[PDB]
Amino acid sequence: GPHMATGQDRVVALVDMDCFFVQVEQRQNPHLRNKPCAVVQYKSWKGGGIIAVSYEARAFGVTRSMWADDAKKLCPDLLLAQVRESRGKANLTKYREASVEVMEIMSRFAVIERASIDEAYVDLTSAVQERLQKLPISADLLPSTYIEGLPQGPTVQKEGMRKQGLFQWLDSLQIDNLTSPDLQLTVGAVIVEEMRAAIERETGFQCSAGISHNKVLAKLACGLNKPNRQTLVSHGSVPQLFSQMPIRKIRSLGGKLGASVIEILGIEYMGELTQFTESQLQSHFGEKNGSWLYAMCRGIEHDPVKPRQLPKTIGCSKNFPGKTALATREQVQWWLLQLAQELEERLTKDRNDNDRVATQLVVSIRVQGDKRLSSLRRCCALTRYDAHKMSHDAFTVIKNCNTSGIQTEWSPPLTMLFLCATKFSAS
DNA sequence: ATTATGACGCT
DNA sequence: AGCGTCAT
Ligand SMILES: Nc1ncnc2c1ncn2[C@H]1C[C@H](O)[C@@H](CO[P@](O)(=S)OP(=O)(O)OP(=O)(O)O)O1
Ligand SMILES: [Ca+2]
Repeated sequence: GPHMATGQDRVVALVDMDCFFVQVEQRQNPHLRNKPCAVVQYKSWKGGGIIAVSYEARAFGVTRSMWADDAKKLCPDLLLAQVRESRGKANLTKYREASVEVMEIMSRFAVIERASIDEAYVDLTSAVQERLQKLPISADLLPSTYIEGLPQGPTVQKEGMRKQGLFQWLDSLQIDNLTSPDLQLTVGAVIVEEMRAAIERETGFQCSAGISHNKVLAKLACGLNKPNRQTLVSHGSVPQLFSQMPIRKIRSLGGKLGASVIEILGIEYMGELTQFTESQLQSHFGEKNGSWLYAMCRGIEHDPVKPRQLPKTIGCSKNFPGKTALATREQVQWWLLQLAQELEERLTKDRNDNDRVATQLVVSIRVQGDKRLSSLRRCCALTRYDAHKMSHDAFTVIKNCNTSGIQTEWSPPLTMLFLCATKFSAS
């Protein structure tokens, strides 16, 4: 009771851009706005692989990982934008630069953790304290906010439902104590409305957001009312929310571990985890995972928002599927050079922008016949930002992977090359 | 023949 | 270090 931690100490938000590469292309090309459209990379094999889909196109069943030719079967009027090709490969610079636009705006409000190209966590605990001292919260301050779990108790069109939930929530708020976690989340949501308004004003991009007491709940919250809306998941909302929430929906449980939780414990939903002792969960899933699961199923998580706005690595990779697999030494060296020249370009820009230098080069390849995504990974020193040097260095660290007796040929053929700059130091 | 990324845990 | 897992 009196000593029972409730994980209500922080206000954390997760901001997730909607259909982000699509929005980047729609900003650039007005003709794509408010249309079923997708972003595709390459075009020769089956029309290209889809990596992003507008919500209009999702209504037809178009998804990521679909070939454009097949998506066209579902949606004949589907519009497509192609990822830039440079030096023979897809080049994601446009989307990395758009990401920086959003991340810099978010950083005006609080220190962010860059989670992916279009997602960032923010710890709003301090900003909420400040806003609290400056002030009753009007519904007008929360025009795109859902309160998860509401309305409840004794019209039915979506905006009506949203407002009815929001009204129940605000009506229940004890606003006179500056210590109420629910009030803190609410003020957090007011700030996120402001952040999201600024992102849209200043970039043209819309996004969704979750507000809760930790990163995992904020992330879960965010997805509950995509797109262009934000969702508040209170501590009190967790038992009902988790009672029907498949374990795989929770960040880090969407893979083998999550499947093992389901299989070993014979459960389906996050809420069912509460019936196990911490020691029981540790016994099955290890010390760290077990403690993490015990707290998480009660809505409690302690992973901090890390103050990191920049990626920790800068990498360049290309697959050579089917019989495009690299079988000659000339081929291997040409493509290592292409990758190295892109890497050099991005590295030089990074050093100018961000006052840092990578010190380690990681070289990864895949060989035809291997089932793993990476067959072999070797590091060497990265001492100069020089593409010819990096490509030569990469070749020497992998050249003995060639089982071919003659060194004019490469065997078994390479189906992936990967160069990654790591271990940055200030400069 | 999804591809091109990127963070973090394990030993 | 090199490899595996999990995620955009
Ligand atoms: N598997 C994969 N390969 C390549 N690029 C990807 C992949 N997944 C996502 N992305 C890119 C393209 C996306 O626009 C961008 C962000 O991914 P996410 O957030 S999973 O999806 P979005 O396109 O932003 O739609 P959504 O967030 O509104 O659901 O990363
Ligand atoms: Ca997104």
